[PDB]
This record gives sequence, structure tokens and C-alpha cells, in this order.
Amino acid sequence: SIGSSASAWTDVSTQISSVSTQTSTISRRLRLKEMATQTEGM
Amino acid sequence: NGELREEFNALSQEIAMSQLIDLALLPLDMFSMFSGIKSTIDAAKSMATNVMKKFKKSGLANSVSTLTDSLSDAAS
Amino acid sequence: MASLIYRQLLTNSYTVDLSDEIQEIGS
Amino acid sequence: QNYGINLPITGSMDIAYATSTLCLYYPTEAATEINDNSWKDTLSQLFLTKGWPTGSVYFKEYTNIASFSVDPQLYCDYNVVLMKYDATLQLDMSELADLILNEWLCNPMDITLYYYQQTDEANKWISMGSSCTIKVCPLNTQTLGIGCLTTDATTFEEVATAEKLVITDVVDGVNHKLDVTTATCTIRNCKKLGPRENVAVIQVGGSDILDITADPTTAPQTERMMRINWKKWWQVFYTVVDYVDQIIQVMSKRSRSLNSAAFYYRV
Amino acid sequence: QNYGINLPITGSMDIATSTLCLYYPTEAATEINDNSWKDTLSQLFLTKGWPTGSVYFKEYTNIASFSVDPQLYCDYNVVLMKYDATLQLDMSELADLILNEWLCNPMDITLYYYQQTDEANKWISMGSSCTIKVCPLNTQTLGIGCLTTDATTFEEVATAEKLVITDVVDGVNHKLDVTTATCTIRNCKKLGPRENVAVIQVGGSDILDITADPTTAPQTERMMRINWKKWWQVFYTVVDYVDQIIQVMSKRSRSLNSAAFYYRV
Amino acid sequence: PITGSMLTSTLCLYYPTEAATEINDNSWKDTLSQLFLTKGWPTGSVYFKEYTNIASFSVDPQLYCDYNVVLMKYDATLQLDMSELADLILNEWLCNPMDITLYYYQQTDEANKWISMGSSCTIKVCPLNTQTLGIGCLTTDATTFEEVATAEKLVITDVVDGVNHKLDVTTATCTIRNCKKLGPRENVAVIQVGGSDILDITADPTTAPQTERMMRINWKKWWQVFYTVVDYVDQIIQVMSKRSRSLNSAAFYYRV
Amino acid sequence: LPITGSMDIAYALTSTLCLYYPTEAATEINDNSWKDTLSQLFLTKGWPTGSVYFKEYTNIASFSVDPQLYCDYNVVLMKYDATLQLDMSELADLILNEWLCNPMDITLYYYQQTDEANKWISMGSSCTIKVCPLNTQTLGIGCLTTDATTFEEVATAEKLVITDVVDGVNHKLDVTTATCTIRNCKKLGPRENVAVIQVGGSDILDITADPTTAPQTERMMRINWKKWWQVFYTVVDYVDQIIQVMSKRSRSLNSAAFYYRV
Amino acid sequence: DVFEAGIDGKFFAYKVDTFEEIPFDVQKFADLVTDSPVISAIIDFKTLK
Repeated sequence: SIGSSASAWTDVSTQISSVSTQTSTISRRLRLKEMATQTEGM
Repeated sequence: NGELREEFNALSQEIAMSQLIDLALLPLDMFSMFSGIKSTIDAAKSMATNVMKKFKKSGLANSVSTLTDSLSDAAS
Repeated sequence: MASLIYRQLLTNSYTVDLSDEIQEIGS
Repeated sequence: QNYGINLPITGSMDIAYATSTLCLYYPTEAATEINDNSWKDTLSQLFLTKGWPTGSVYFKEYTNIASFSVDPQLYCDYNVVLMKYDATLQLDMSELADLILNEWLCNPMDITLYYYQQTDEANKWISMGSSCTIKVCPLNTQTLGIGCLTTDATTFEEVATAEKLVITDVVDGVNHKLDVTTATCTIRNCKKLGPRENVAVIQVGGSDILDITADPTTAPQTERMMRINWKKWWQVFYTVVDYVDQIIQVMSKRSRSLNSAAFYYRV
Repeated sequence: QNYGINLPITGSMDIATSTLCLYYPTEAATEINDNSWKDTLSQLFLTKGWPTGSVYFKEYTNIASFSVDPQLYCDYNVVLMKYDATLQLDMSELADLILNEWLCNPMDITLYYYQQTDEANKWISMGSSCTIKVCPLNTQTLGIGCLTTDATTFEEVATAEKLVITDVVDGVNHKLDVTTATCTIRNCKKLGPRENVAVIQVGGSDILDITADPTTAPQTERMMRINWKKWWQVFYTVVDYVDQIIQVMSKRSRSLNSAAFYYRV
Repeated sequence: PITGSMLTSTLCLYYPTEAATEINDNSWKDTLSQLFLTKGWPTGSVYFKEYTNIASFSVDPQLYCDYNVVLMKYDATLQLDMSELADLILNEWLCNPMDITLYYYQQTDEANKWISMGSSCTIKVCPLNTQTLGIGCLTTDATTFEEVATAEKLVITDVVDGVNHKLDVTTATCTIRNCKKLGPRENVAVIQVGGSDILDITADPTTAPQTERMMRINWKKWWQVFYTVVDYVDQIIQVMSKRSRSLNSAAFYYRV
Repeated sequence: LPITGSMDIAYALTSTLCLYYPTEAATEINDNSWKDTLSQLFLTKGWPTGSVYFKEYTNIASFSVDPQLYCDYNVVLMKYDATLQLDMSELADLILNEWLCNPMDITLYYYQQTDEANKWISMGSSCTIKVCPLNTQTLGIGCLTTDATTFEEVATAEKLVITDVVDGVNHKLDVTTATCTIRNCKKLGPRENVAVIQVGGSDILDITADPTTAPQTERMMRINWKKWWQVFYTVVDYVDQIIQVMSKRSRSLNSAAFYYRV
Repeated sequence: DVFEAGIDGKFFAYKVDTFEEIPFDVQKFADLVTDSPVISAIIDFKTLK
């Protein structure tokens, strides 16, 4: 768990720099929020 | 080549809370509801159809129909 | 939000009629 | 995961707290009185409707009660066994109830040369076979005859005759010498450890007659021995089906079978 | 509940009736040429310190016969095994069967296929005559090298044996064809070592592969060899050093009933 | 120097002809390849090589794959042949040809051995003194020699070091070479099918240790041992390792 | 993986050689020990003894049957003629390039192309390849789905065929699956372990199906001849250049085949 | 505080009133992205700056 709780959005599932891959997987999982109408932009 | 009521009611004591709130934040649709459950191709043809047919005869359906009828009648 | 699943459930329900028509052909 | 040594546990009294196989043993009388070969699939489907996984309910058959008692089978997760009451087979009924309702940890025996004795009411002599005829002759401290000539195997007294199963007890504190033809029967020295809750017995016909412990002071009609009336075996099968959940609630999984007791006594 | 295996046990680094079986072959007793040898052995054991009525003697006709429905009676077991230069596989299989604990499942080959889960699953078949033939399959239920509906081209792994241990490469299902009229096949997994037993052999050449592992043969202190010419020498030398045998093993793995394997459903 | 801080594989198998005779199949190779593919070895990488007999296969051993496993059958009457085959195919022997006509060779340490390979090698040996006079043998008469091996397919001969000896061999059916042990070969693991571990890989009698590349299992049908071998490929690979030999002489090798 | 070095600091055998010759050269030389002479000449040049193997082929077509070579350094002498240039080009392109193939079947499956780096290879004794395209709804255009006579010919009486058709359309193939086997292979890149020495006249050997490209790399050589020993002497005495023009294997996923790497 | 992160592997933190950078912490971003509404920023951090 990276953060304060074990949820699916922040579950990097880190394999045994680190900021790069963690941000990469967060970004890859965040795009699906656009389907869930979780945006107030464009 | 029944008991499900009791089992469903008993299973409802161990779910987490933060993940529950997270899922409640993300809306669902007609695709995500059945995309996680295995299906048989013969019966998957009529799966949304049957649930919608049974849902149009639900208590909420009667409530919403009565509210609409009362609202329209109120225009007299 | 997640309640939308209810709202759609009663929304497209009318389509069942079409399927029901086909069902009567298959009945 | 320290299996061996018992360790005390700790809990609470206020905090909120809180698949398998099912067998069935039935007599040949029901099979002769049902007249339907495909009944097994019917019962399996009914149990599926009750909730048990299909294709996982086993069946066993036996000729008579006495012959079934010969080397009984505990190989199951929930023994539910029916027995036809007979007005002249009471002792065999009682011995079967004793043998398939308590966990008996036994030891080997060889009576042709050795002496034997007993030390507690948990000590019993159990013989199983096709023809067992027990002869018993107690002896004095100086190894001399008491009511029997030790050099002969005839002046003894027979405590059993023409039975497949037999349970015997003698007064603790004295030695005994045993005589029986071991060709068609064997015998063990066994100690009754604890109650096995992996078996249920339901009686049909008659009244309450069972006695699970040899002590005269107690005849505990506990809640693993039932009684129902019958005139059609289909009615008995249906009645058993309708309350499988209650029987499950009464019993529980075999405690010795769980991995917890992997070093006390395996199953 | 669980006998308390959860809460760890902590001590201190600086802190300060029984039964014994004896298994022997029949021809050894025949070569003894006596009728009251059991009484003499009883008296010698009493002089050692065991109470009367504690040492018991059992007979098995042959290695082939004894392996059918193996039985362990006493809290301790010291079996005497004779060696033949052609029965190495059977002796090893018997040692594995009555040397380690097992948990088995019943099998019915007329309806169900079978497979393997990991490298701790073995097949055990027992009876007066067991002939086991196998035929593996591809990833789409088609026989490879054997017609799935012909009982002639199936490869053989067992024939004319009483105790057979079988293993095949995991991850692929298989179909079994055995003469079930005189045999029964069960699926078992090994849970670890059994310390209630001990095997002593006469003759031999220290050849007992107690594990199916090809890489290693971990010889332990429960399997030993003694030379022999007359069986009374072996009996005396095994009743003389009995205390070492007792110290080697322990009496805390005794099963409930005499069965080399634990049956299930 | 190095400093630190605290598929591409092949699997050849050898088997006697009687194994296939018991199998009685001309398609068993396909099924074994399918099982190896399922276990996790891509197909087309497990080559099969078959020999006739231990004595016949001893001459000119070829090792194609990077991880060779050989199933050798126990021989109660030809134990020495099995031991010599294991010693030849288990250690890195560096060899060069030798002459037998007008020269005498010798040995200097335990690593120096003599290897005779041929269809029928009846090698005869006679030591010599300082004055080129033999002890119990004549410099010309062949029968005065002392026979060390007769009617043999492969012999590993060791003589005392520091003393020269004349050797008489049947060149028309054999040849001999001088070899030195420059490393323990770690690409061959011998699985003895039967027996009681009668293999010694050192001529020195004081130490005959058993390494982890020399196993032993029991057998009654070849299919059972074959299945056991195929099932435990991971452990067998883990025991062995790659090759670090210089390979001054190039021979055939198998990949792809 | 990245490589880090510098450009201002002064920074600076044990291989195998295979020579491929037609059997006509062996017939013409009329000798049996010339292999020994070549081995000793190489030893004089600076190669270790017993480190050279020679492979002989009966014919160009016969050598086109699974031409997988087994040397780290390969140079093959190719016969010259003006009536078999297509098959010579096919062999040169199959040898000089690396390929990864997949099994195929014609009586059960359909096949198509999607990238120009994928072609069809059929090898064996004789391949009578015939093919016609289909439409979206699987109807033959210029052919019938079952008639084997209306199928257009693309290969007849050929021992090794490399075919390429228009991509993006399913096709149906017909051939006798007992005399030649077909595989679907992709051109992964250049195979640097081999070289072709065309002993003859002008070169037409094309190594690509693209007309607009005529790659004449440094791994293709041409020489005229009137006696075989002249060619052999020229090859042996000039190993340095023909070796430095090539390199080692660059394969990322090696194949399963015999190799001779002493 | 505004935490802007992308897919290529770069992230930034700054302030709304004045455009200057502040040190970034993974914990706060991980907590926020779980529940906070995400905004599709057409004009990214470079272009905004």
C-alpha cells in the first residue's frame, strides 16, 4: 500500500525511480475515471 | 453429464468500508454489473432483458408510477 | 453517482417489449 | 502453529464476533421396499435443492445390523445412519451404538500366551469378527484357579456366543486369561478416550432403548440419538431430507480431523 | 478449540503403560524351529524393564502380502524386513508408505478424470492384484500416443504388483484403466514424517529410496541395516539395543486406528 | 577481478534400446515433447539420442545439450565399466594423443591418467628401471608383459607416477591418449537405475565422495522412471550449472 | 541496455568455418586428400588444426531443403546459371536473413498477411502451391471454394518456394500435404553469420520483394572462374576480409537446430 | 496546493495564487487521487507556467 489505506486506485502492487513507476501506474489507472464521469473539466 | 437468503445475509458482515466508499464514488452502468460474473452464451443472450422485465414490476416502479400519476393529476 | 445503475435500470426497460414481441414469436 | 503443546487462549465477552461431504447408511429393507432404481439421482437433486453440492452425496449398503457392525466405516464427514428396531436384537444395537458413537483408541492383543488386566472404567475388551466365542477365567494373585481349572479350556464361563460384535468388562484390579478361536475373529484392548461427534444415529420403530455408557448410574439419552415412526421408507427419507440443516447444527466436523490436532491423535 | 496453536509459547534458555510391536517374517519363525520362543522373548524383555503384556508379536506371510492393507498396532513399531536383489522398488515403496504420514481421497475412475496439483501428490494403489495403465492428454482432451477410447494402446506403469506408487508430470489430466475388481486406487498427499515407526532390514545394501525425489535420498536414523546368518543373532542384537531405538523415535504421533493412510471423502 | 556488495536452454536424454523395446511405441517422442512443453520447455529444444549398450556407447561420448542427463543401468558383473564411463563423462579431461612405438610416457600427479578408447582394447603394460631393464618382462616379448585389460571397450588405466613403462596395445582396434583433470564437468548428471551406489569417481581409495550429480532411484518399468525424470526437471536443472570450459577443441553442440 | 564510453581515450581464434561447394567441384578436382591440403593451408594461415568442416550438396535444389547452416562463420559457393535465377535468389534470401516461423495447415485454416515483413515459406521435395483470395463473406473471386482447377498457379514443380501476396485479405491454399510442408515466417532482420560467393557472371540475386529497393550489401560477392582450385585458393587466402565483413549472431530468440561450435 | 502528475513519469507541486514550485510528497497525492475529483488539464503545467 502506497498512501494511507489499501484501495484499488492506489494499489501500485510494487514489485521488489520508485516515484516514476508509481506515478506511471497511477496515471494508467486514472484514465478510466473519465468513463465514470468523475471530472469537472474537458 | 432457499438457503441463498441465509447465506447472503450472513456474508454481509465482513466487507471493508474504504473500498466500499471508493466503489460508491465510481458510477456503474449496464455493462459493469455483469462483466465480472461468468455467463453461459445461451443464457447471456437474455440476462439484461430478464432483470429489466422483473425490475419494471418492482415496488420502486409502482412508487414512481404513483408519484407521476399524482403529479399529473395535481394539474387539475 | 453509483445510484445511476438504478436510473438506467428503469430507463431502457421499455426495450424488453421488443424482445417480448420476439419472445411471442418464439412462444 | 505450535501444534504439540497446549497453549491457553484469550478472548472477549463483549466484542461482536461470528465444502464437505454427507454420507448415509441405510438397510436393505428400504431398498427392497422402494422399487425405484434411479432414486439416488432423485435424492442427490433434492439435496442440491437444499444447498449441498451435487455429485457429492455417497451411499453405502449392508445386509443386516450385525453384519454391518463388522468393521464399521467412519470414512465420512457426517455419519447419519438408520437402524431398524428389532425386539430381539437389543444387545447388538447397544454395542453398535457404543462402537460408532465414541472415539476408541485401542491397543493390540495376543491372548494365547499372555495375561491381561484392566485399570479403569474406560478400559474395555472389544472383539470383532465373524464368529467370536469369549471364554473368561479370573485368577488369584498366586496364579491359581478360581471357579475354573486353568490347565483346561472348558471349565470357563462364556460371556458371548454366536455374535459378530461384543463388548465385555471385568472387575478392575485382577488378572484374566482369555480363550477364543482367533481364526474367524479378532479382539483388542481399547480405552474410551472421548465422545466422537462425527456420527449421528436415528432409530425407527420401538421406543428409547439405547445406553451409550456401561455405567449403570447413567443412561444419557443425549441429542445424537433420535426416534421417529415409520410405515413407508419414502416418508423416512423425506423427513430426513427436510431437516438436514438441523442435524448439521447438532453435530460438527470431527475435531481430531482438523489440522489443529495433528500431533495429539490423527483423526 | 484449536488446542492453542496461535499464541506462541515462550520459555527460557536457562531453565533446568506402553506397547512395543515386533514384526517378523514367517520363514524366520520356521527357521527358528521352536514353539515357545515368544515366552523366552517376553522374559528377556521383562528383564530389560518392560512390564509383562507390553511386547506383542505379529506375523506377515510375505512382503507382497503384508503391503496389502498395512497395519500398525503398538505405539512403537520395529519391523524386520528381508532383502531380495529384485524387490528394491517394492521395499522402497513399502518404506515410504509406512514411514510417512498421508492424507488420501477416494477415487472412482468410471466417471471422473484425474490430475495433479503440485509436486506433493502421489497415487497409491493397494490390493491383491493391481494393473495401472495411463494415457495423458493435450490441452484439448485428446490422447497423445494413445487412443482415448481404446483399452489396448494405453502405456503401462504397473502390472502383477500388490503395492504400487505412481506419479506423473503435473498440469495435465489423465485417464486411468485398472482392474478394479481386485484393486482400489486413491489420491494422497504427504503431510510429513511419521515417527511412530522404525524399519530395520536384514542383509541388503543400504538401498531404500524413501522419497520420490530423484535428486536426494535423505537417509535418517529410522532406517538401518544389520547383517545376519541365523535369525536368533538378529533377535538378540535387536532386543539388546532396544533403548537406543526408543530414544531415536517418539510416541506422540500414534494414529487412532491401524491404517497406514488417513481415509477421507 | 570482481567486486560486489551484500528459452535459451537444452535438455538431451540418453536411454538404452531395451527401454524403447519395453515402451513399444514409435510416437513416444511426440508425447514426451508435449509434456515437456506443458511443463514449461518450448518445443523443438529437447533432442533425443539413443544408444545400444553401455560398452558400445562408452567409446566416443558426445554431449550435445547444455544439461545432459543419462540413465545408466546397473551391471552386477561390469561395475568397473560403469565407474570408468562415469569418470570419463563426469570430469573435464584435457587430452592429447600419445605414441606407443619408440617412446615411454609417465605420470606426475593424481590428475594425470591414461584413457583407452576403441572397439577392443587389450592393453598390456610393463614398467622399466633406470637401465632400461624391465622387472618380470622383456623389452621385446609381448607375452612377457602383464595384462591390465583384455576384451574391453573403455578402460581408465592408472599407474604409479615417476616410473616409465612400455605399453603394448592393439592399434587396429583402439587408441590411447594422455589426459589431465582440469575441472569437474558440470553438464552431465548420471542417474543410476538400480544398484546400491557403486560408483567411485576418484582413483584414490581414501576418498570416494558422492556428489549431487550422481543420483539413484529404483525401477520396474521404464515409463515410471521416465515420468519421474520429466516431472522433476526443475530440481535437476537447479542441481547442475552452466559450462565455463575454454573448449580449445570445438565439437558439435545443440541449440534451437 | 545503454552503453557508456568516451571518444577521447585510446581504446583498441576460437570460431568455426564452414565451406560449401558443389559436388561438381569434387568431381572435377578428382582427389580425396584435398581436404587435408586445405586444412593444412588454413593452419598455415593461422587457424587451428581440425577446426574446419566441409559440407557437400548434390544440387542447388537439393541444398534448398532445410538449408540451416551450422557454423559461426559461413561462406557458400553458389553455382551460376541464367535459367534458375529465381530459385538462387530465394535461397540467398532465405540464408542471408533470419526468420521465425509458425506451423500452418491448409485444409482446416485460412490465412492472410498484414505486414510486409511476413511471407510464406514452403520447403520439401516439391511444392505445388496454388492460392486465390476471398471476399468478406467467403466467396471465391476468379475461383470456386472447392474446385482445385480454377485456383491460380503460383508455384509448380519447385523444391523451395517463397511466396508473397496482397496483404489484408484471407486466402485459401491447396497442396499435397505429403511431399512439402509450409510455414508462416516473419523477417526479423539481417542474418550476419552467412555470406554468398556467386561464382559466375552478373548478379541478379535480389534479397527483397520490394522492386524500388535493390540492396547490394557488402555480404554478397561475385567472382569468375575457369578452375575450381583458383576459387578455393582465393577463398582461403582472403579469409580476413570475408570474416571482418561479417559478425556474430544478433538473434534475440534463437531457434532449435544443430550447431557446430567447437 | 495543486499536484499534477502524468504518465511519462514526471510530477510537480505548486501554489494557486503564485506560480512557483513546492516539494512533492507521494503520500498526499496517493490519498487525494483516490477520492478527489480529477480535472483533465488541457493546458498542462509547462504551458500554464
